[PDB]
Amino acid sequence: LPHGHMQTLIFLDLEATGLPSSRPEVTELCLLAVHRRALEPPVPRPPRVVDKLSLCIAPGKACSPGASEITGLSKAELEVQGRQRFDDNLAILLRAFLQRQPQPCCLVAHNGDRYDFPLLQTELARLSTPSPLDGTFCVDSIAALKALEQKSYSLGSIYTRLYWQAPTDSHTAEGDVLTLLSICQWKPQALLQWVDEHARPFSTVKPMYG
Amino acid sequence: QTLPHGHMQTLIFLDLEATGLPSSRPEVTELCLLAVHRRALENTSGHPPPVPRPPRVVDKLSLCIAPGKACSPGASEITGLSKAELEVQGRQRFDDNLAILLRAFLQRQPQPCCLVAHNGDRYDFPLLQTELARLSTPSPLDGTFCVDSIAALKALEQAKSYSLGSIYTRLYWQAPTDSHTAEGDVLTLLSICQWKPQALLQWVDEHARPFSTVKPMYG
Repeated sequence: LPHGHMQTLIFLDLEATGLPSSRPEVTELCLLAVHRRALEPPVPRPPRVVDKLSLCIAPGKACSPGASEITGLSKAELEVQGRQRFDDNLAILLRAFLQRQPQPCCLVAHNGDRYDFPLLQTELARLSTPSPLDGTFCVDSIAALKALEQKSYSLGSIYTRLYWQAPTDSHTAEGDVLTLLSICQWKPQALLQWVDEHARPFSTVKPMYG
Repeated sequence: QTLPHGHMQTLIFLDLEATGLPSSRPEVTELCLLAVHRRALENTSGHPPPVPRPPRVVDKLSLCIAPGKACSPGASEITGLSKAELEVQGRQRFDDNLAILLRAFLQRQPQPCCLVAHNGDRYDFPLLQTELARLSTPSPLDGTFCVDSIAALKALEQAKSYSLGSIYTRLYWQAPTDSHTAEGDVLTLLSICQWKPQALLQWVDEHARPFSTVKPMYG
C-alpha cells in the first residue's frame, strides 16, 4: 500500500457557483467522517458513530442560472441569511474538525478529482494559513465504483443500479454525501481495499485555478 | 417595553446525549447543533399540517465524543452509544480543540444567537456548562443566548405530555424518526419549532437569556 490503511474516510461534497472555466466559488460544503471500523440488497443505514459538518458559504461572485437551478442556492439568498465567505475562521473550523479524526485520513468525493478537490485546493490556497488538508489523502469515488462494479456513473444512476430504488436525499451537499455513503456501503470491505490502494496526498491535488 | 437581548438572528437547535442521568455526573457522548437564520424560519410556509420542510440554508455540526466514564446500561440502550464503541472508533474526549471547533462554528452565525434545546434548562445547558468549565479556553458560548423549547411549546399550544415525541405526534399525527440520537432529536425539534415560526421566534426573543448565566450541572 502507498500510504498505509486509511483509518478515517471523510465523504465530501462541495457545491459551487458554476463550472471550472468560470473560476467558481464554493457555496456549500459537507464532510461526513466515518471510522474504518464503522464500515467493516437493503440500502445500508449510516453507521451509528459519525461526525458531520455541513456549511453554507457566501461566494464573491453570483451563481450561474444552472448552478442556482441545480443547487437551490444563490449569492443573494446566502447574503440575506448572513452567510460568511470562505475565510480564515472557516479554516480554523475545518482544522479542528479534521483534528478529531484518527489518521491517516482520506477524503472521498464523487468526481472529486475533476471538481471538488481542485476547487477546495483553490479556496484554501487563498487563505493566509497553511492548508488544514496538507496531511490528508483523497480518492475519487467514480473510479472506486468503476472498479468495484467490474453504464452511467452519475451519483443517482449508480445508487439505483445497486439498490434498485430511487435515491431519496435532498438536493443538497449533505444529501449528496449521504447518497455517496450509501453507495460506498454496498461492498464496504472491497471499497476500503480500493481506497487504501489508490489514496493519494491532497497536497498533490493541482488547484482548479490560481 | 423592549426585549432583553434584541431580536435573535440565529436559532441554534441543540441536543446532547450523555452517559446517564444528572445524579450520575454524566459526560457528553454526542452533540448536534443545527443553525438556522431567523429569516429562514420566518420563510417557512391544514389538519394535520404537513411536516415542515427544513430550510434550504442551514449549518449543521454533529460529533461523537468519548466519555471518561462508562455509559449506564439504559443510556447505551437509549442512545445507541457506549464508551467501548466510541473508543474502538477513535473518538476524542471533550477537550480544548472541541471548544475551538464549537467557537468557529458559532462565529459563522449572525448574532444575537440563541441555543434552543428540549429540556435544555434542566439537562443540556447545565451539562454543557460543566463540560466547558473543565477546559482551558474561555467559554465558546460567551455572548450566546439560550432557551428551553418545552416552555416555548407549552406557550404556543396554550394559545398533555411535553416530551419531544408527544409534541411532534400531536402536531403532525405521526411518530418522529431517529429518537435518542443527537441529530435525529435536533431535526425533530426543528420540525416542531417550524409549526408556528413567527410565534416561536417571538417567544424566544422574549425569553432568551445568556448561556453564561446557566449554572453547571455539577462542579
